[PDB]
Amino acid sequence: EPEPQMVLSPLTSAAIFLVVTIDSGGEDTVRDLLSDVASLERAVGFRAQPDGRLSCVTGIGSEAWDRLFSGARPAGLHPFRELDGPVHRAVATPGDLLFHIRASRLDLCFALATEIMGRLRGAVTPQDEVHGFKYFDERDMLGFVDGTENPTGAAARRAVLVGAEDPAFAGGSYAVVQKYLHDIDAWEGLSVEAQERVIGRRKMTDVELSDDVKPADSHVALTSVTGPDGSDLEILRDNMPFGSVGREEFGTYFIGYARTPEVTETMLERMFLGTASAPHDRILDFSTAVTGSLFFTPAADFLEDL
Amino acid sequence: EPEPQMVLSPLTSAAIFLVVTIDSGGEDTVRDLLSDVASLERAVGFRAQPDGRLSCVTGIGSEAWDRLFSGARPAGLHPFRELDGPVHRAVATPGDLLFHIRASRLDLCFALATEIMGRLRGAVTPQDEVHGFKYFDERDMLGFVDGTENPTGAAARRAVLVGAEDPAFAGGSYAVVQKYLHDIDAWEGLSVEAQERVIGRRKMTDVELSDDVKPADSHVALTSVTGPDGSDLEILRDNMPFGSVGREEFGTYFIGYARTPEVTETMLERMFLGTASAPHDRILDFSTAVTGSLFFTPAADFLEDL
Amino acid sequence: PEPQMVLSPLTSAAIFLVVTIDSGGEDTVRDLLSDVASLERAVGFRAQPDGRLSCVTGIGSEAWDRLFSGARPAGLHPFRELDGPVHRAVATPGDLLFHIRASRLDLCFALATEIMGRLRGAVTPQDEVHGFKYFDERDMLGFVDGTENPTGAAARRAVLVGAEDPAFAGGSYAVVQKYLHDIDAWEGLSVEAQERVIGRRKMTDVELSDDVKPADSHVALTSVTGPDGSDLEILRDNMPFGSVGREEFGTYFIGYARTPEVTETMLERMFLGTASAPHDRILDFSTAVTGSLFFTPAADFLEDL
Amino acid sequence: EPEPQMVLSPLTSAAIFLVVTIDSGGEDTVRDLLSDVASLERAVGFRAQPDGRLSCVTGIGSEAWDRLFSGARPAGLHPFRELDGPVHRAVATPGDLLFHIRASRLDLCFALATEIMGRLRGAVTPQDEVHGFKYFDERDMLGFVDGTENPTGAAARRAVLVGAEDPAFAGGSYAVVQKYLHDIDAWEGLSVEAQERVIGRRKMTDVELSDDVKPADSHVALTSVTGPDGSDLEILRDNMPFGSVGREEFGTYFIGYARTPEVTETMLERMFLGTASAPHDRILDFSTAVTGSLFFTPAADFLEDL
Amino acid sequence: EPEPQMVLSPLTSAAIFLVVTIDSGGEDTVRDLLSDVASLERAVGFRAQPDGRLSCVTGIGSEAWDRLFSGARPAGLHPFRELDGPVHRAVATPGDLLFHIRASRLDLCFALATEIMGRLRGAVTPQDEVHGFKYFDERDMLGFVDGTENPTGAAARRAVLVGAEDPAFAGGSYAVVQKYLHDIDAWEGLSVEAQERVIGRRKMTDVELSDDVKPADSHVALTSVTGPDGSDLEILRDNMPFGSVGREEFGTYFIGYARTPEVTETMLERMFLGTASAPHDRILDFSTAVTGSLFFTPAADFLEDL
Amino acid sequence: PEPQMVLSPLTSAAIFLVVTIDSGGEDTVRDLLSDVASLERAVGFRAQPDGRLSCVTGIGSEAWDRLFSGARPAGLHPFRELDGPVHRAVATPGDLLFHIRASRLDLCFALATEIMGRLRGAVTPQDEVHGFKYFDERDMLGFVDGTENPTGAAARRAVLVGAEDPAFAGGSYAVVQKYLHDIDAWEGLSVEAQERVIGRRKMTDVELSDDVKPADSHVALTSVTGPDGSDLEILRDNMPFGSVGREEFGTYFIGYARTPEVTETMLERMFLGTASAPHDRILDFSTAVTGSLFFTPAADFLEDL
Ligand code: HEM
Ligand code: HEM
Ligand code: HEM
Ligand code: HEM
Repeated sequence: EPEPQMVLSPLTSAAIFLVVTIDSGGEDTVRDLLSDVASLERAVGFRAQPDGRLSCVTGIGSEAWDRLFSGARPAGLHPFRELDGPVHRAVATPGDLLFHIRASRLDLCFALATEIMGRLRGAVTPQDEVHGFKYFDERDMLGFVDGTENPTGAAARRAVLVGAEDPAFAGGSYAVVQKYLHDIDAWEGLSVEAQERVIGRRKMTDVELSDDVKPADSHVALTSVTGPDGSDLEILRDNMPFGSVGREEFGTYFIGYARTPEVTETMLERMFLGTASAPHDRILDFSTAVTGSLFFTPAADFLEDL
Repeated sequence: EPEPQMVLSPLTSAAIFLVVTIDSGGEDTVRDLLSDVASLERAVGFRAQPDGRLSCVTGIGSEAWDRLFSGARPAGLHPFRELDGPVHRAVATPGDLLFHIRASRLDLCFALATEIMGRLRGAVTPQDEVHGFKYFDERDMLGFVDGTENPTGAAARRAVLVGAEDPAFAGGSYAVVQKYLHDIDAWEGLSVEAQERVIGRRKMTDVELSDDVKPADSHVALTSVTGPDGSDLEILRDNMPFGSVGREEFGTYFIGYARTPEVTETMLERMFLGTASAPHDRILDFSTAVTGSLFFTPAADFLEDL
Repeated sequence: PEPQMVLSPLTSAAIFLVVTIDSGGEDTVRDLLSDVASLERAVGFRAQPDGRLSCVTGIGSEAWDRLFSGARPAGLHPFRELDGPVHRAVATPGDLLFHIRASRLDLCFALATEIMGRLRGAVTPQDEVHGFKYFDERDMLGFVDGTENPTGAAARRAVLVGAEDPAFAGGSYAVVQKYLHDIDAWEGLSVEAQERVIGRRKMTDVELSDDVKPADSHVALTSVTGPDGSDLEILRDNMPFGSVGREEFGTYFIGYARTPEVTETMLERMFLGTASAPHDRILDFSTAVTGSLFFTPAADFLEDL
Repeated sequence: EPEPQMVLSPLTSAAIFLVVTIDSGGEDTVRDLLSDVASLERAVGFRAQPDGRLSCVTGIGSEAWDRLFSGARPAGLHPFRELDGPVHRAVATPGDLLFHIRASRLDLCFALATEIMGRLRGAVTPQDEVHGFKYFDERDMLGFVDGTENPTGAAARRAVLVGAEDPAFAGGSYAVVQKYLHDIDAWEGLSVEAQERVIGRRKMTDVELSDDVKPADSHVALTSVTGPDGSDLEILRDNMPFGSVGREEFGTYFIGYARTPEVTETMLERMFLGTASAPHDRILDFSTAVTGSLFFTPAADFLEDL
Repeated sequence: EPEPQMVLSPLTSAAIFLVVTIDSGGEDTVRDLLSDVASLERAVGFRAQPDGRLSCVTGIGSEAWDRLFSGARPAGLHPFRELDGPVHRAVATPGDLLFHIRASRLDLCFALATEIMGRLRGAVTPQDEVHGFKYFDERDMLGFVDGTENPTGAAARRAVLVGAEDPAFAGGSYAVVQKYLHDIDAWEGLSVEAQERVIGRRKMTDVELSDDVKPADSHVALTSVTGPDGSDLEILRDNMPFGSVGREEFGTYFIGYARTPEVTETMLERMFLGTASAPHDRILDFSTAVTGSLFFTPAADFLEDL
Repeated sequence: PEPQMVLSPLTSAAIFLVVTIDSGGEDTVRDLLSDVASLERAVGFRAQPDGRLSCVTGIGSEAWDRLFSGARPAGLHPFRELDGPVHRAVATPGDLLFHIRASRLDLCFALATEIMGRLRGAVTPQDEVHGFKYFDERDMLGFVDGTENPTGAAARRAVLVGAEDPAFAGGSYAVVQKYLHDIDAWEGLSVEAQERVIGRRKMTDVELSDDVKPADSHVALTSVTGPDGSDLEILRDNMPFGSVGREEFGTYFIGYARTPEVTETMLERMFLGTASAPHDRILDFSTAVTGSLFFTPAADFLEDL
């Protein structure tokens, strides 16, 4: 039975997202770090038990996989595809390795990130680093509760973990990341009621708008997709706020896990390219994506054994 | 396995119990809310991750079931059976829907109860509303630790959840509720030692009395029942204190979950009607039941699917 | 002169008990008053350090005359009914107030049980409210409630009797009103409309600009300057309460001040209005169902009965 | 169907370790106690839900097994084997019953130990009693983080619980205990760098030394044992610090659980008897074992059915 | 303005009490350590801000005072006075220095005690070391809440601190310590009602018994003392439970602070020698004193100015 | 005179914001200064009782003259650059300092958002640092940091302006410097060598004895006596910060004192050395990249604008 990485674990109060590219000739140094990353997580994490809640999920991109490994490859692993809508675009930016580090305190995340980057220095080039923080009662920088409809329990396992469809990679998952910056000045000019129509839920109480008032181009309408079984396709989102007040940077770091990239991609196509009933997701009128990458997060034992 | 509601979840520090009857003509409104209640739970509950521990268990009575649904019925669902003992009576009182709401804080329970009732206004009449609170080290209003011998783990699952005996309803449970008021002035007139003999356990330390000293009419003796096989029949109790000091109202809200009502009903018969060895449970000389209702709590997917 | 715990902060749980003293019950009450500090310690010590149990005991004007034979606090009088053109602040019976707070309801309940156990047969209960914290210090209107309370030395100056009434130094005056809200009407307003009623932004609790704040907003009417241009302050320990089945959504108002004049001036502005404002808009969504005034003596006064 | 005792549970901030021998004629008293131990744990532990985390693991030694039970014995149950190295000795000391009591607070541990010993008064003689406490960020008295490489999850179940190889005792485990006292004066005369070389991990950060700096006589190198197939053999350690400053007693109470004693014994052999490259584990130059006992901890249901 | 040591601080969940005698020739080493104890406390304590709550109060006995210092001595500093009652005795045992160490966690107490004793090795001989722990809801080993009637605020300052009656030593205090062991077997043979009559308060609820039913040989009656001017004489008690279950040692470590030893001695005389209406305190029928020492705890600046 | 929260303890989160005031920005700034206590309460009240939000506002020497007429604080001047033979304490621009602390970053960030929202178009940001607690009060060098800060009466005497400048009593002076560390070089030292640089034991935080403590150790050089025979003390609220990808491992130094002369004396000793030490060894591993000096007025001074 393969052991997944901590892709099912809940939101925490602190996170570091690190994305790097592998320099020419850095492959061996990377493979050696990948075999040790669980050890490094325990080394730091055990110090803060029982309430540290440190974890690290490590992901590998498509191009990187092809450089690192001469054997089998996950069936759905491909580069993130840029989506160039009429107005808004989902950019594809470089990234070979993802480290999604979470804990109840930033120090633990920073200590682990330090140890990882110490072992990769000279073999990789940093592309992005974000230090995320919880904002009040699980809110995002738009002021809405963010994560409510994430799946839990068995539904989450079914939605997130690779299974018998790709048995060599059972227990893995697919992560899509996008860094979004928000136009807070424009957003704060809307009434609360107008903001609710953009999102599709009530702002203070987090209750969904009824079907007969929710606009077709609201975020919740466009990211609600019925599957063949009539169910509703699900992903697990671990989005975190970030920002810098002096630079007027108010951000949402989007990370979504799914058993196949097709689910996440379908949602992105609906948001950016629109539907018959909606030109594009109105959240994008206040949000700009500035990164976009796709990674496979293998089973823990995959990493330990290479 | 089907996904149960949160019937196996532990005691919390705050609860709201709401029992309502469905008005004539209110059935469609109720069905629509039933299909939404999990959504509403997540709407409020996600705000307080990770410590809020909000849950809501929804139950449906026997008469209401036939008004709401055609076709299949759970095998054990029937109206609560009034027990008229020589001295003490377990009354049957009206109740179509139960909402058992728990959290670590009363605000979450109140917020959810507000949303539920807002969606039911004009379609239901409230019958009972109790706001329960933890009392010191898991004590009840009689001053005894209350919940000790609840089953845990796999034993709890076997005792509480419908299984292969009624497969279309697997993952459901049966809840019996009774609101009890205590005669605290008479109770406080007993010595500690006399109270221990009523209950069957030591007051301060919660250790069970030895079998040579435990009276036949003690509460623990009468609610310990073996199956024909010789296993204990267990139920899961989530009893909470409640009260009002000005009205001299000191209560225990009894709620017990079981895989079939027959177990809870056997215990109630022993308590109210007695055995050859005991006329009745001595706890009832200090405890008056003022409500009594029976509900089936379906698996979560039953409610989601309408 | 050691005060009662009138300066202490909001807690997550509270019980408010108001009783009247039955004829013949005076001696029982005096014995309880002398023991209430003892009872508080008896329960509270169990939950060190984080129980934060306290009890503030208040005595009304009528009761004072029945219990005590000496001087009266200078500002003590029965709550004055205010009959506005539209809204009324009712005066309701109440001789003794127990304002019980802790971080957990069980401590409040255990202490109230002990107090009422000593008083049974001597007092009649008039009101009992079990208050609870609602999210991030919100009230049932969905606004943060308590923000502009004074702190530190400013609170002491605003709340405690001093040299103006030296026999009663260290006391305070408490005004209580139980309010029920019409939540259906309130939820019919847009958020921005609700902000104009209160005078602060709903989600972030930032005060509206002086040039945008309506004259009949709550914050505008309860902001009062004394003749010297200094702000008149009170200390509020309001708690939410309610019952969903009865559609009871409430604010239990309690405010402490050094003299009732300050609290009364605010009530007059709210219910009777000014030249600018007919009445406080908050009252279009809030009905007062009780109204009582109490003096909360220094702790030593009760101990020396 | 076999329910383990709580041998897989995590470290806690408080523990009591109690070892007793059974007096001639005390066998019936002990059997009666063993059948009630779970009941005593619930009696005390329920008082401190949800954060008390009280558990008790009960172990039975080789000689005691034969005096208490007739029938099958566990395959691996024998007396602790003394190891007489050239310099350092692993002593064998008496012990029939082990009670490993853990909680987040010492009071809960002490209250349960009181109830257990109250029932055993007259039937047993105490041999050892240690009250353990968490020291900073999971450090031992040598100043190093202690516990880091314990297995978790499925790997822990595989390393610790008896299975198909001894099916009558499935769900049990073997515990080895050793009380160590440290020579802190000698230890504190080593540089940090020298201490790191004794242990094989960085002191402050708990990061493992790489294979090339890691001495072959370091504690980590000697307790790293690979089985026939190239796989690590693992144990689960719940060691706790203890001490008395006035008597200069600074100790580590060692307790290690494993599915077979052979794993734990091999590690001990490497420590005390050494390898081709290492005469003995350098940790023992600063640590003296003053007790040594081996116990079988049965499945919970085994104890209940007495 | 003399700054006192932390003698007015509240009870904590953990404590270490250390009593040592000063070896002949150890005086200079002890003086140096006295001058550094505040420094050492800061060094350990700062690591656990804001919740560590570490403090250390240092006391010096009468005989030691005269070995360490020259000049004027505190007015009430004498050796503990043995009380030989008809039935029970308050023994006097050796002790030159007291370290009363408190914190919210034992590790902090132990770390500080290690540092202190490290500086004193070879200059002192340990006499007593007790590790105290909070027991449920501020209970003692007799099962009663213990500390309720301690003075607070200005009343505590007035009861505890030396003032103008001995102005050279203003800001100091006197500490009496006695280690008590209890006869729990005898105690548990009493009914709860009989135990209440021994103490003078209700067991479970901690409410004081009425004047009419409170016995005259009850503990609370005998330790309630008024002076000639009608004022209540008070002390501040920081008692902690301690024990060892195997040795059947169930203890109260008594420590009481007062501005003159005469108050504490008057209570001890009433307890051990009795009054007109009571032969002795009934609590002593279940409690034996095994140590007895008196210390002066100087103002902080006195120590620093060494 | 009520001080700002300059005596308050370290917290787990902090934001340090330094801005300069643009052409014509003075009126906007003055209006925000008069409101900053109000904004602090607006946000902070939401997180009672655990949030521990505070904001200390400082004003630089040049900005003082732009914003206010009348008296200046006696000790206010531009930060003095120190060009040592090897190491330099640089001066960089800064008109306003906001030192924001809480138990959680969200509270800091919310307050900083509201402040900057009011200052948009009036100020240019110079520096923004988000500090976090690192294990048991450690800095990025791995040492416990803050141990010897004064407390209680000693801290009030060391930090608050008094009768020496009575118009400004209750104020203080803050020096800030952002330091970046050469962690690769530092980690090249043994623990024992690092202890000799700092002057305390690394794991246990106990001070080295006078026998063993080097004269160019940090603790030696920053222990300064005044003629009074008195230790000169400052109150430090430094916080770690950093970025792993940029190899940025920092200490944000902020030190409060009743006069800048104390802090400047320690800076001189560190950067320029003494008869017995060329410079503080900590500077061989630490580079200052900002330096600014501010006066933090009493709270009532800001309120009164
Ligand atoms: C329906 C009952 C009430 C509700 C729901 C309510 C709610 C609020 C809210 C949300 C605020 C703004 C935040 C704050 O500073 O606390 C506020 C402010 C205030 N309220 Fe009320 N309040 C009520 C009744 C009263 C009454 C009866 C009085 C006085 C007799 C009063 C006096 C104040 C004062 C003095 C302020 C602070 C104004 C300032 O200086 O900005 N309130 N109240
Ligand atoms: C003086 C008594 C002991 C002390 C202070 C001690 C301390 C430590 C420390 C600090 C570590 C490194 C961190 C960790 O993974 O836990 C360690 C690892 C370990 N210890 Fe010990 N230990 C002691 C006795 C023992 C004994 C008696 C055994 C086995 C019989 C044992 C088995 C192990 C094992 C299996 C590991 C993990 C090694 C690895 O795979 O990396 N220890 N111990
Ligand atoms: C033998 C072990 C002792 C135990 C277990 C014990 C226990 C208690 C208990 C349960 C109380 C009532 C609650 C409270 O107010 O703290 C109490 C009160 C008190 N005890 Fe003791 N005590 C002991 C020894 C002493 C000694 C030796 C002294 C004095 C020399 C003392 C002085 C007091 C005082 C002054 C009170 C408060 C009485 C009042 O004013 O109500 N106790 N103690
Ligand atoms: C460069 C980054 C700095 C770091 C990492 C650092 C670190 C430390 C450390 C670890 C201590 C010992 C523990 C303590 O008492 O806090 C210390 C003490 C001290 N530091 Fe620094 N420090 C820095 C810069 C400064 C600066 C710039 C000043 C003054 C202008 C200063 C003044 C002090 C003082 C006054 C003490 C206390 C010395 C004593 O009385 O024992 N520090 N610092």
